[PDB]
Amino acid sequence: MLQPKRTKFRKMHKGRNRGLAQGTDVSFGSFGLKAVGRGRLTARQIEAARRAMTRAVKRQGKIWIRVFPDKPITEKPLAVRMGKGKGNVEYWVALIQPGKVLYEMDGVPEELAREAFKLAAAKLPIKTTFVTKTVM
Amino acid sequence: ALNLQDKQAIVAEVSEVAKGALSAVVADSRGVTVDKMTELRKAGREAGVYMRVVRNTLLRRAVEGTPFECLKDAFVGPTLIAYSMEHPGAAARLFKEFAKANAKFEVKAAAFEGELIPASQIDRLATLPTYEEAI
Amino acid sequence: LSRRRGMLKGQESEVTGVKIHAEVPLSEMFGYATQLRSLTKGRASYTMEFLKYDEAPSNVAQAVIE
Amino acid sequence: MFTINAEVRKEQGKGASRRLRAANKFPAIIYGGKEAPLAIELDHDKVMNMQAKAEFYSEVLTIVVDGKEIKVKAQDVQRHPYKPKLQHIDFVRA
Amino acid sequence: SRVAKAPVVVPAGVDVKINGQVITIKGKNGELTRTLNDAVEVKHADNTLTFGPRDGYADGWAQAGTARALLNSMVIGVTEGFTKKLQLVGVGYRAAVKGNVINLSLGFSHPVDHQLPAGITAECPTQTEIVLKGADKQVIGQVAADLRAYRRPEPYKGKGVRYADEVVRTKEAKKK
Amino acid sequence: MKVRASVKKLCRNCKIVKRDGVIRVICSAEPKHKQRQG
Amino acid sequence: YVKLQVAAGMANPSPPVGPALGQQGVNIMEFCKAFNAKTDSIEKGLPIPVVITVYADRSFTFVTKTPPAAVLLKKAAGIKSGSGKPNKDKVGKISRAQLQEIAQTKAADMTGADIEAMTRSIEGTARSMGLVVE
RNA sequence: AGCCAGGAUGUUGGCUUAGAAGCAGCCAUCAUUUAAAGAAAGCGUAAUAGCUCACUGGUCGAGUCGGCCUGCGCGGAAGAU
Ligand SMILES: [Mg+2]
Ligand SMILES: [Mg+2]
Ligand SMILES: [Zn+2]
Repeated sequence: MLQPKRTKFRKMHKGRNRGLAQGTDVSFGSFGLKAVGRGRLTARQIEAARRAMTRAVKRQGKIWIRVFPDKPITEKPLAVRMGKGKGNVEYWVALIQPGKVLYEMDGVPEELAREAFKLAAAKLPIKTTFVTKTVM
Repeated sequence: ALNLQDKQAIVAEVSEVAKGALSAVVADSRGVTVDKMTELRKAGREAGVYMRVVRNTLLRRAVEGTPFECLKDAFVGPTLIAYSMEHPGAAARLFKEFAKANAKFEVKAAAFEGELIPASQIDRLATLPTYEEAI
Repeated sequence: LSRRRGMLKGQESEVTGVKIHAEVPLSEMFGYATQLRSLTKGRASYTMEFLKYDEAPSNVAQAVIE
Repeated sequence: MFTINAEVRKEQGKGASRRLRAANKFPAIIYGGKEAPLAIELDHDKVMNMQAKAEFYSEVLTIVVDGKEIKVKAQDVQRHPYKPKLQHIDFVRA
Repeated sequence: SRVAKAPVVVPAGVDVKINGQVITIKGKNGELTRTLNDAVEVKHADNTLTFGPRDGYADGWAQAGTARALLNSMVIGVTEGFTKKLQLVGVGYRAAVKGNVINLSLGFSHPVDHQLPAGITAECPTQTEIVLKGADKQVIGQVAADLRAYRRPEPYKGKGVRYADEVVRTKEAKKK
Repeated sequence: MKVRASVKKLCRNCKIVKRDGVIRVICSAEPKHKQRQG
Repeated sequence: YVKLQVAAGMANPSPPVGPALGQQGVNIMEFCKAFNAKTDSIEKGLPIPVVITVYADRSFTFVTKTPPAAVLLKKAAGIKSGSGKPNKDKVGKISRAQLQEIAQTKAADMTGADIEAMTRSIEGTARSMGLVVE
């Protein structure tokens, strides 16, 4: 369950999620799961997808998580009225824009890499795709 | 290239073996076990017989260069062409005994360097003598 | 036997049938002849005698409470 | 051995570039050396297949514009963030 | 459709009547009549039949391919016959015929009496098998299917009515 | 029959067929593989 | 119509022998003496395959095969086990010279007429069983 | 596509295992015969057996096989007068 060890502020504004993504290219491994849609990846969703693919690769090769949940999401408790200050932080998400590489792996065959990424993407709330490292 | 060049290669050695061979027998080998065919192949090798099954389309053009264009005529059905180099007939005799022993092994056509001997006349080559008889 | 989690240690055939030797817990071998007859049309028989001890699985040990 | 056909762009700018990308072409630039830079427009599919091969970024490319040939090398490629498409290419005269 | 490319060769002694989409075939076995689809054009060539798609029909070749199969089956049915073999598996199941009517004992509290259609005949060489003879492939297939559906074969012991050509996939029971 | 949103070939002997605008997976080797989309 | 692999000189003891022919309905004593004849004529104490092909018409035929290459090579290397990791452990050493006699022994079983081909096949088996071949 | 054949020999590869014989799992990964046959992609067996597939030959006589973008559709889709 990824989470910032310390933060300068406990809570932050809702903000927006406009624009396209940085970190488009495959930088560490050989294969990658790149997002196509946009949305929020919860720490729970990220760590679940990691488990899903690390069990599929039989602990072979290396896996990199290119995203990190660092935006705290607050939630008011049930049966409370509006106002009286901002709600308490409940979970952390990572804002995602199209073209963002989320996971990366190397040291496994491509055919198995696609299966691992398929099983991982089955756990993700946003559309994804499979990409391979390119030479530019 | 690829399988086409593979056919280009395949036709070459069979054409050259037909050049270097003495007698030719082509027979039907349908419904025969591999463990029975392997014994036929060992027997043929022990007596100087080269027998190979190839595609009929390839083999017509393989034997066009060879003397038996007469043999080329029929080439219908499964075909195991046998080149009786060494004593002229070691293949025909074996094919006759394998026929009565293993049914479905049909002798069909055969070649006596130019004349097309049918299945009813293979006995001439089956009964030929050995070459070293001048003594 | 495998469903009864009994390690099989032998499958000696015979002119009559087949003799099978295994090691199975006493507690889970309870009521075995009925099922044996059901599986073999009542055309089989078994003899059983205590052999040794082994550690019970954690779920069984947790269930055992006094 | 890698040869490409291209045309000199008539209008530069974001709107024109998007017009080309919609029209199945895409722009590229050629610079380097004494000559002034040359903005070119070229088919997307042909270059996509050419770039598919890893050697596209190793050998010397040839570009045919206005019936004359220029020796270049691929310097930088801008790809579509998620779609398998090329946005832009940088060529340096070889 | 390249089944429809292949022509159907009508044999001797068989007449073909074509009235547009409606055709009639008569042979030594019997008579059949069928109304073809409007999207298929049939032509009686020189002692053979040809099929094609009409113009202005999206279906076209598929309909022509279906039509060829139907006419080929009709020709076979009028020249030779169509036969089906049914086998009864069980302790007490038996069958008999009384003139286009099969009486069956299929382990029921009542006898089963099936009345055949017009051009179907049934004979019982034994009490455990049935031979159905006809000219219409679809009709004889339907009759065999109905006879099977009276007592579909049973997965644990094969008890029921099956086809002789049929292989029944059995099963096993561990009796809990 | 398994009525699911996701119907798939569970084995080589499974075949996908559309029958009434409805997708059905039929298996000649295993009844448990028979599925309908719904 | 069956098959077996009774050890040499062990037809008299009937642990799986008696059962096998017992179901078929064949007399053990007659098979025993006949098998024993060949099993004693050869190195006693070795798994020797036998194609006991009794025709259901109360026939009695048997064709003993050459002992398997596995046991031949493991005895030649003086090992009573096998390579768990044929690529890594690779234990038990043999000799190219030692491949010729067993090749001659089993030449009656294979099809190729080349003795070197026979040795290449048995050493292909040797690499599978992880034997140190020079 | 289909249809007719073959689909093998060391060998039951080795380890492990009650059993592991192509098909529990773990390490390879051959040669031989070939037209071709995987130290096996399935089903099946306690294990065998058996039924296949890949592959190859025969037959047939014209096109055929998949992957990528993209348009419009299909199911997913149950409420109360
Ligand atoms: Mg604008
Ligand atoms: Mg098994
Ligand atoms: Zn299935």
